[PDB]
Amino acid sequence: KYLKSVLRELVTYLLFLIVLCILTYGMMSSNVYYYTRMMSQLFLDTPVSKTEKTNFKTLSSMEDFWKFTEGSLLDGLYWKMQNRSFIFYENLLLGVPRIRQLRVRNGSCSIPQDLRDEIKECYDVYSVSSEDRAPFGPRNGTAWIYTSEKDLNGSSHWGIIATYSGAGYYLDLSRTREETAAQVASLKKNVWLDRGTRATFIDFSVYNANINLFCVVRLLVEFPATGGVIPSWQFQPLKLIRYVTTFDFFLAACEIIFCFFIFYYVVEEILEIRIHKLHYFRSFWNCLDVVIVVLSVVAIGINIYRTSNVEVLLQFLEDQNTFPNFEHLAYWQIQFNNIAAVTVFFVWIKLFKFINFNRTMSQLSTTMSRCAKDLFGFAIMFFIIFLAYAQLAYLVFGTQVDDFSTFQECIFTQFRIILGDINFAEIEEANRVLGPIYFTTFVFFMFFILLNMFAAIIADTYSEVKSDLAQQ
Amino acid sequence: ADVNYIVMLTCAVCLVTYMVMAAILHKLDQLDASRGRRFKYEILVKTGWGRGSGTTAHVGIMLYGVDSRSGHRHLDGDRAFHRNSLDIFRIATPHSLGSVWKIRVWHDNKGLSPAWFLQHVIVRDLQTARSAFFLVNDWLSVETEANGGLLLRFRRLLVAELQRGFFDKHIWLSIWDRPPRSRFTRIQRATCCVLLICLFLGANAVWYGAVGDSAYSTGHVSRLSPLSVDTVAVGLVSSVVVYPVYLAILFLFRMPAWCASLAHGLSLLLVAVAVAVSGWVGASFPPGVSVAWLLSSSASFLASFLGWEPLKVLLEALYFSLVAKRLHPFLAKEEARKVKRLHGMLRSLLVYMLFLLVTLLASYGDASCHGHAYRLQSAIKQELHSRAFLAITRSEELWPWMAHVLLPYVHGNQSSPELGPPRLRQVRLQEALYPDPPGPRVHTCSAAGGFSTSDYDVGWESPHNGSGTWAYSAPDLLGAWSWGSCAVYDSGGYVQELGLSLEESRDRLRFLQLHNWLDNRSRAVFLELTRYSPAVGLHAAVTLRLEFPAAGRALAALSVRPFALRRLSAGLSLPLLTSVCLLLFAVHFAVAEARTWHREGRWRVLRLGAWARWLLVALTAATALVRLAQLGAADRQWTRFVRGRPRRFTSFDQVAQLSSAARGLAASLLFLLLVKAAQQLRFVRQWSVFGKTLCRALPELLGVTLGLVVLGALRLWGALRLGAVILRWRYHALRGELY
Repeated sequence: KYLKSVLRELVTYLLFLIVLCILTYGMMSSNVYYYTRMMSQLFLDTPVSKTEKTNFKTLSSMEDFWKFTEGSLLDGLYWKMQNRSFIFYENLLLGVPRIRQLRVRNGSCSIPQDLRDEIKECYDVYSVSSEDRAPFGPRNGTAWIYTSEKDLNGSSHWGIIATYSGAGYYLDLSRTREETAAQVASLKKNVWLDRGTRATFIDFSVYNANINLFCVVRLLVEFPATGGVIPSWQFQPLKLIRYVTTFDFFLAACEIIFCFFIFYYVVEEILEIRIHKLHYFRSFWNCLDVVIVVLSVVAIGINIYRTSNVEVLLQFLEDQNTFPNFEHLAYWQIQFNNIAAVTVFFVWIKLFKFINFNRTMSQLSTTMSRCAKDLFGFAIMFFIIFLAYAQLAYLVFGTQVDDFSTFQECIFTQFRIILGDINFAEIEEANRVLGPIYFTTFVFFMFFILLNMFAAIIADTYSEVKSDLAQQ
Repeated sequence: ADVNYIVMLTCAVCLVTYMVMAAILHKLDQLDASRGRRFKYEILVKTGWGRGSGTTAHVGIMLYGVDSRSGHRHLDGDRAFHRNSLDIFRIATPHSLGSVWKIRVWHDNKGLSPAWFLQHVIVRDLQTARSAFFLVNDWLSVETEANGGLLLRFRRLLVAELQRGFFDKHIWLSIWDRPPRSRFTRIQRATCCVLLICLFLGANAVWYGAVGDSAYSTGHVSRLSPLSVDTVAVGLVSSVVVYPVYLAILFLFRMPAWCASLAHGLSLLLVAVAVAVSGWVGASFPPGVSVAWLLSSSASFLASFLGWEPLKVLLEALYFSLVAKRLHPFLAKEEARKVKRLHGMLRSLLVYMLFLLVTLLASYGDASCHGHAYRLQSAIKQELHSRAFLAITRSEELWPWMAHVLLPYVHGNQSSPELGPPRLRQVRLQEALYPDPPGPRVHTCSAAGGFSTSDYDVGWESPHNGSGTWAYSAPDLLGAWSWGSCAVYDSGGYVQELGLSLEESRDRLRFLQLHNWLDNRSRAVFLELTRYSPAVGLHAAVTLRLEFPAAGRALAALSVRPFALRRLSAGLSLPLLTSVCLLLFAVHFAVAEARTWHREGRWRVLRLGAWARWLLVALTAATALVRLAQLGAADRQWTRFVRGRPRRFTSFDQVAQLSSAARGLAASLLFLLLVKAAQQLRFVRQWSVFGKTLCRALPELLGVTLGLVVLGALRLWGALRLGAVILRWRYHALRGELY
């Protein structure tokens, strides 16, 4: 007695962790992080033309932007053969890219009485109540047609500086360079866009015949009404053609087994709820089981959503002159990362359950109950000081440093300073005074006080637990 | 200005062992002095032999016999052998004879003459029966003595004096056996011994090399092997000529007001001078003589231990006997245990010091060419343009490379003396592969086919009447085994001699290059050559490997291994001498551990002491054997090369491999010895806490580190602090218990 409940459960948890690890072994490649980093880094390398070299970050003025627009802005995907356009014979001319842009309308407010004749194009921030469908220009073709997003097989935007709705217009490329170049030249002859655009998203789907896996690239551009534009780009390894060999069948069988195990665990918990202590939360240890159940439910829901998207996506590839619609199953890499995290959590739970066999090598590492929260009081007071330093650095610097250009990466710069990567080659001449002061007062208060107190907070806990164990 | 490390290491080891020995002997002497303030039997002591002998006399008892020594009793008590009184003889006899004649007693009339008849205090059998149970019945008188079985004869006086002085006058093995009531203090025994050792070293150092002009006894014939007229003679004469300055200080130690206090300072001054002169003359010893010096010193020490001290003790006994005709020559168990433990550690210290000296000689004995090898290899790689040779990645620039930077190097007016024409090799594997899909290479190596065991002709296979002109050149026994990235290659492969002359080299290169012999499959090529240098007496094995994993892209690498070619047949070189006594030490350790295995029985597993003593044996055996293998391989390769010098290559790479393996093993052994020396530091009372706190802290620490690494190579432990937390608690608790 008093040993089956600590052995059978540990063995079952270890077996579940092993099964999850086996399933995740053939799920994603080991270079997924490096591939994602390379894709994110090389998303802003568009040249201007043979005359000027105004890149994306070097084309903001008149002639620089004009040179950037006129050139290889749309010739990146289409390349001349040694029709078809394959850069490395891996992504042939099978489909066309898509572009979505959302705009708003001006004149939705009243100008001040003093500036009635001075302020006319006074437009507030774009919103759902500021949607317009007024087309401008001469109606000559079908490129100026009004349509919604629900009936066009689309979705929302979810931008950075502006999360606009699904309204706007869409543009599609061609399957050859000969027509695409002519269309681009014709469009560039006159104006092509207005200043009222809120969010812009370019989505590209590539077959990538070298390795059977769908590839999706998303580039976001959002312009707010307070000034400034936040650009971003990312890639996602969408899973829609994963059925290749018996590995797909093995993965499906593993998913079915995991679903059956989750159902059995839920049934056991239900049978041990209504006939046992229910509606109880004063344990501080069962929260781990609740989180495990929630993670299993989330994984099951992700698998169900992926299956539904795959079933919906089976209606594509009807013709040989269209593009693959992958704007509905772009949550594959995130789902795989979540599955890996869930497997790691299951392994951790199994190890925690099975570590009770250790006489004294694991009893000192079980101090969560003694330290129930007992530590967020340090995390909050550390993050407040971190944000204060980040704000100070982003204000005093940020114009002649080339590093502290925006907050999200100022956080990363301070983190790298903590880790040991210090530059100190641009701070000193950016500001001779208050520059070194920042660095010294940061290193002194980080490496001598806070990081030195976070050791004591767990030292005293260990001493207290050891005292209790000795006295017991 | 060249420095010889042999004498420096020897003197340093001698001084260190003297310091540690003196440190132990001071505490042992303090314990003895505290004591100096069972073999026998504690039988009934109801002795009333003192009747009508009114005097407060003293009784002297001497437990004679083999390995026997006992002090005299005393009269302590209210009576204390008072007027017409008796006494009970029951004292702590530290040493007494076994079942043999152990009887020697004397009565000193400390006052009036005792008129009685004391027969014996019969101790028949209580602890070990040191003697028999009988009586003497000798009437007491003034200065009355009686001895014998269980006066003035000159027949047994000499044997008694020899017995009591055979291990006290013999200075070497007398530090263990100082008898009480001796003013020699047992601590200047160590000073005298180290003085003798340092004088031996100084005399034998100044004799060799520094002084000779008489008959050229030292010179061209530096045969360090013992010829009985070159080595032992120097040792014997050195042993003889040091006694005139040894016996004086030995006499002044014994017997007189305060000169002995500064005698220590004088001894240290002369020892310092003797070390300094040896160190100053050490610069001018060629390597062949530094070993003869050590052998002569070892012989000289053995002379003063096996025949120079016995005649000393005999002559001193004869002097003391013939002339002056003199006649007079609970806590207790724990103290004996402490003395035994001190003796054991003292006798282990000498063995440990000798082993440390041996391994230092084996490792750092030739540690003067270490810098030269580094400079040589740096010079070789920079000249061949190593960064340029590694930069090439296609199979066509190799030819202009080795046509403008290699040929001028190997072939030139002087051009860095070569000692052997270079070679070119190849492997093709006869299971030709196909180009891989584009993109990054398959960095796991593929297309593992058979092996080349066929002969081909110019171009490729076209035999007409004879066999293939390009034979496989079947691999030797030694081989090389470069352990390449794709696969571990062997020495077999088709070979070309690359000509003999500069224009011949170019002609052969062009003519053989227009045939495309290594362009299609070409698993590997290899390119190796030798670079002997006479200035520092070092060789260099240089090889250039170039791998073709995928038909198109080629992987390249190089390595330069410098070494010192020393043949086994050269005589009795220092590595040969130091690699055979290491075998003796390994055998000693193995037999000492086997003598404990069966002594304790079985279940000697799960004990670190039972396993740490086998790793040491294995390491010493490996170090001893690898050096012998290297010497044999070097001699074989050298004789093979000299046999066919103008046309052979002989591939000296195996010697370079062995010379690095041996040097690695010799460094690991010294590292282990240094760790053991660090462990031996716990004997200080206030410094014993650290090691034992670490001992109690390691188990759980390793356990929890394993627990964390299983949970995850991110820095969590040493990131900020956790280990200090456990160490502080354990150290505080243990130091609290200690105080």
